[PDB]
Amino acid sequence: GSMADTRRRQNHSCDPCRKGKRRCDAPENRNEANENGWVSCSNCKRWNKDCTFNWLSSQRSKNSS
DNA sequence: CGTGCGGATC
DNA sequence: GATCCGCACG
Ligand SMILES: [Zn+2]
Ligand SMILES: [Zn+2]
Repeated sequence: GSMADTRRRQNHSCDPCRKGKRRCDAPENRNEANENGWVSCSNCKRWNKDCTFNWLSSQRSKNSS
């Protein structure tokens, strides 16, 4: 496309991952993960951060554009 | 067992 | 703003 052949868009990372600059497991089903019992991707893990895709599911979902 | 950082390209 | 990616140390 344009920037899809270099990186990004593989599984969208956590809040702390975007700010820590790190890819991870917590995918588009991180929620369904908690459902099947998730915990914390490799990031939130090493830094006991906050594996979150919630504020996210409501952060990017809100507002227009 | 945590710790952070430069970049693709819009 | 977003996601991807590794790595070298104690
Ligand atoms: Zn993550
Ligand atoms: Zn996480």
